[PDB]
Amino acid sequence: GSSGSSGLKMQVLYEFEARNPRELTVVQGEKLEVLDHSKRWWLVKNEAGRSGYIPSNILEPLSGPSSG
Repeated sequence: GSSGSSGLKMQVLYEFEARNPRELTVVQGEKLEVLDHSKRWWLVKNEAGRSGYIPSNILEPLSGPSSG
């Protein structure tokens, strides 16, 4: 893991709580990186290095000054 390939990044619109070893707890207003956005549930990771499943419903397209 190092500054390289630029995949996809998303933020948390609503805080969610995990209830399994596969899911990860996330808060609102947080910046996370997407890994697997294929299945109904998307997989993200945190700074700590932990990756868990989360509902894409709480994921928004981190807007930016990028032209368009």
